[PDB]
Amino acid sequence: TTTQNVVLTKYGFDKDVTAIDRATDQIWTGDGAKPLQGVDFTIYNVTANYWASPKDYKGSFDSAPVAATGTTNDKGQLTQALPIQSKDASGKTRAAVYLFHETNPRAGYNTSADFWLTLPAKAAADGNVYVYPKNVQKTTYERTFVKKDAETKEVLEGAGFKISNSDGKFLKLTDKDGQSVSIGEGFIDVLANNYRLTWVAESDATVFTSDKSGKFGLNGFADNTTTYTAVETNVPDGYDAAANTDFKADNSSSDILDAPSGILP
Repeated sequence: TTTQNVVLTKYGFDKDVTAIDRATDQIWTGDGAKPLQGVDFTIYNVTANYWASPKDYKGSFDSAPVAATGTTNDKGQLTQALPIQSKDASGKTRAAVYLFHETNPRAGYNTSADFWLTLPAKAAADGNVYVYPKNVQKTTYERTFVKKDAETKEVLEGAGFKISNSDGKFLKLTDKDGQSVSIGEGFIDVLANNYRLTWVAESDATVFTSDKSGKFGLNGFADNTTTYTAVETNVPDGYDAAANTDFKADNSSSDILDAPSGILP
């Protein structure tokens, strides 16, 4: 009838740093790493799969009941009480086995490998069981643009843009769950906000808007080889639209000029 608290902590390290494994009885603060928030896990009860044939068990959670779901908090943690005993396929009580399956990694990180364990596990001094799945940071790319008045060369606020790809689809940012978000002016930190880049019809696209510094753009691009196009869709009054701007997510910044509209006598 008793349970054990499993505490899962998700730490991100620098791209060239591979953290050493920590046992379940070690409370580890992650020295040198950032706790990763918003990472989704499903915990499967694989007791029946495992006990069907222990020596053959290799992490299948096919037909396994969901024991729990969770999402890491600001400390990169989720905690779940799990029954230490559970039934096998025939209804016989066994030591429980649980499989942790990451379903939604944080933007900018690779997904971690499935892992499983039998309960009761060796617990720390506080009675909790600590697990630390490894999340390898991936390289992502960004792009910055600066809107300027072509005549004065001064930065220009409030020009709205959409971004399209070679398929003629347009960029829409969503939250980690695919839901719409309200995107403001300036450079959008997809990585810090755990957003997602999606490609949709033009009318559903996200509008990026130059801020007080003329800046807009975003990070979180998957590569630096794909060509996109920035298309000015909201031109400040008194200006002519810029020509479309082809670009790659190459971490650069570049200017986009708006020519003042001419007025003839």
